[PDB]
Amino acid sequence: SSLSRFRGCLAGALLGDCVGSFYAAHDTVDLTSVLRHVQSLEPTEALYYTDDTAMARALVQSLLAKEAFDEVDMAHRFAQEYKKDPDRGYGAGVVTVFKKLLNPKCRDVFEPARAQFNGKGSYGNGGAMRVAGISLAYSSVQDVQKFARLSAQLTHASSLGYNGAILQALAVHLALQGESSSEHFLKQLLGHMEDLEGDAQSVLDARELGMEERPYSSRLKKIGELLDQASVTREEVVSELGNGIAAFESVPTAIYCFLRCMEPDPEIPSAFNSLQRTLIYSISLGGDTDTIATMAGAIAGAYYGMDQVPESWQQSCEGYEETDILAQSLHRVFQ
Ligand SMILES: NC(=O)c1ccc[n+]([C@H]2O[C@H](COP(=O)([O-])OP(=O)(O)OC[C@H]3O[C@@H](n4cnc5c(N)ncnc54)[C@H](O)[C@@H]3O)[C@@H](O)[C@H]2O)c1
Ligand SMILES: [Mg+2]
Ligand SMILES: [Mg+2]
Repeated sequence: SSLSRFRGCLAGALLGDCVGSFYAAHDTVDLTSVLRHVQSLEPTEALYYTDDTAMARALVQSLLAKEAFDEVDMAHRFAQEYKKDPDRGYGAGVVTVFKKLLNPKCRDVFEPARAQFNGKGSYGNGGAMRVAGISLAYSSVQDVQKFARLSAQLTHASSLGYNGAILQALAVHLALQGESSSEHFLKQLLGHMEDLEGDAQSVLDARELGMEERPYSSRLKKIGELLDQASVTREEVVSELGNGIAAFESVPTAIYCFLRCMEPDPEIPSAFNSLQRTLIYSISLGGDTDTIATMAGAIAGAYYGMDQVPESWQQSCEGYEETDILAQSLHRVFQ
């Protein structure tokens, strides 16, 4: 059901953040060691969430409070959540946005993000790490892109930053539509990114800024190559897609993890379901594990639904009940 997919999406995102952060802090990022310690996930709420979930919650609470996108409300919810708990693991640059939004003199909630990094904007993955709720609030693809972009621009004004958020939101949107081949899923995403990155003002800006042409489209094409490739190794995935804090080096990677893990992996025991396998695999890539896993888990959770959210894993996660209530509320309000 759509309710099951809404609940699965937000639970999967929470699992990716909580389980990913557990392994990141224990310096356990290779597959054998992840599998060795799955018992630590208790197969009380022992796994803390990070800034990924803190911002995801604030984004969803803003949409529910206004039953619409309100940039002032959402920006203030982000800044107030930072002020309440600044120690969740926020990016070093984005804290400047929050501090500016907390200034009473601030008159334009989008200006701080535009001023980041000498006026070029952040390219980090923070706009995408929190975006899944957009695709629960907005069922139409045009609205998904519109509000993924706007919500990301509150902190991430560069096209790499906000187009990464759009791509992640589109992947969650597509996953909510149910069963698909990997090929069809990837082709749909590629078609949307080609439209967005082929736009005249966009490819001109990529020219004057020295960037490469159609960056996300190129990486989605690389994903299709990897999905057809024999004996793909972690080193090839990381070398070709990245595992970094930049949206460009993490959003495609998360999507690859979802697509690859739609099929069994001989290196991951078959006792794990498809959502679990996706999370385990994503964490084994290392790098920015909490954000790659939160994004892969949001897509996988929307796709597989609550039936694949293991109670023992879910109940180990800080705030899993509030996360589930928010998912059900989004369904009641917007569906
Ligand atoms: N293991 C990790 O990498 C790790 C662990 C905890 C938290 N984080 C945090 O870092 C990631 C990104 O967060 P965010 O995008 O909200 O924070 P952000 O401050 O907007 O960007 C994060 C970092 O990327 C760099 N950066 C981004 N844009 C530019 C630019 N235009 N020029 C030069 N450098 C730039 C810079 O080092 C900045 O601090 C998230 O995963 C967040 O959780 C990362
Ligand atoms: Mg984090
Ligand atoms: Mg992170």
